[PDB]
Amino acid sequence: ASKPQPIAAANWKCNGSESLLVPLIETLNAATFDHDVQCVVAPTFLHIPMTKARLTNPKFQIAAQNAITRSGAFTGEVSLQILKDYGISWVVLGHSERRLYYGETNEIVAEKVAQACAAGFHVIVCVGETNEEREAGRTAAVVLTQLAAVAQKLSKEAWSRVVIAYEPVWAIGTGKVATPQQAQEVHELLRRWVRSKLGTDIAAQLRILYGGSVTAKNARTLYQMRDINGFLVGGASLKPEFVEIIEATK
Amino acid sequence: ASKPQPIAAANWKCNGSESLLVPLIETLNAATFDHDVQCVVAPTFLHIPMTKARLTNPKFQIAAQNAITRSGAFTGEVSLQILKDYGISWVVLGHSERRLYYGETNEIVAEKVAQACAAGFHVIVCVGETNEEREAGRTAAVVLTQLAAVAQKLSKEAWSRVVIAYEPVWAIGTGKVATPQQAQEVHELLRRWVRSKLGTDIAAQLRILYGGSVTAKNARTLYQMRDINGFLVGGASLKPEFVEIIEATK
Repeated sequence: ASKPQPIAAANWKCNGSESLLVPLIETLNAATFDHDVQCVVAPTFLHIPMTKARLTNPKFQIAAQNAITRSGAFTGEVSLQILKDYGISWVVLGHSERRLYYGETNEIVAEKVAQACAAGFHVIVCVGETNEEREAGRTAAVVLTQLAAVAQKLSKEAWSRVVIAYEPVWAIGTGKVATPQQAQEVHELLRRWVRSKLGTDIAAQLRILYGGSVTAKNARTLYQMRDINGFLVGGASLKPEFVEIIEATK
Repeated sequence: ASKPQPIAAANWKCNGSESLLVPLIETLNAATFDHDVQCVVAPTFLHIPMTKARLTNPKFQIAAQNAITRSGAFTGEVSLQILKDYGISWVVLGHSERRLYYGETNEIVAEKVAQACAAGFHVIVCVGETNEEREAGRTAAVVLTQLAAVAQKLSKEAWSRVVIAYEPVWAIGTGKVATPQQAQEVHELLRRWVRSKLGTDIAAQLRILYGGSVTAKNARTLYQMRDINGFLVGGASLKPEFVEIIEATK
């Protein structure tokens, strides 16, 4: 069915400093987007306060790049509740860096999404297969297992609050730029699974963002793929050209 | 022989609300002490900007509860460089909870430590054995190995920026504090190993802090031990009680 509202998400990973982010916030604030788009910026936890105080572009929400499910005895971590008290209502969960370096299993990701959902958060749930998994011809088994692991914790009505980001981790970890066709190939199969398990309604309204290598140069040809509803952008989202990335979802 | 400057460090862990921390910080600002003590407060990353904005008590420094080096996965994480640029120059590293839930090995803690030191941080390096380790007669072996891993990535002139916190895992959030003697016995072990590697001057100057169910009701009896130089306080750090604990380092 016809495309739902696009999302342009920035993952500011753990870069930025007041020095870098201020001029970058100013640029996004000066930009006007005439179309229906939800922009999302995910600053590091430390930078979320200056981002919230400074960010004014009306299409934008501020996200967290991660979170744990409960407050209490967890040194170094930030909970969903603490984020929500602060007025943060978006969070990225399941990012490939978290799955791979930080021991976030399908179950761990799934449990965080279930809780963020019940805490009233919109969630960008990340999914993606490694080079080793792709080459074993296990792309579909892996992304659909990550996806079904999350769906098992949720009900029909959760999905108005869920967004999926496809991370082509096979391309990221091999220094490749996936093609619009490679991206679309996996977005299509994620959507086909959603359609069959949750409904055509759920499937039509679901945003599936592409979390590969996104530049002002490729943004528009990625967005013209049938099942791409936007982006989770890495490096380019810390640059003025993020404005042109947003524009490409028009 | 005589004890170096004590430290009273608050670990806020995964707790907070702006609603809670404003009055707390106001109290801390009004607290006045008659002896030389380094106070440290370690908010969540999300709460570090509010604390830096509001804390004026000049006996106090702000610490992060954790950080990564330049060579970690950044998503969800906050780097040593990012903190420094924020003006934060204290960091708690190797906390039990992170060694236990977030897979930080002895090597990883060591890297973070060495890196934090190179960047100008004062580092509170945490160590401590679990109940099962203690039961198997492994306390020394465990804590000296955790310590030794750190020590080997450092040089003699690093030690002026290092602080050990001994937290027996069995004393974290259990109401079971190490009797003065159980703690003394371990602080002694640690200092004595420091002395074998680094000599008289280093060993004498190093602060070893006790962590694990510190309250206003037990802190003074602990601080009386010869090898205890203050505290890393968890639940009680988020109460007016923490002032009384600082006073107990007199």
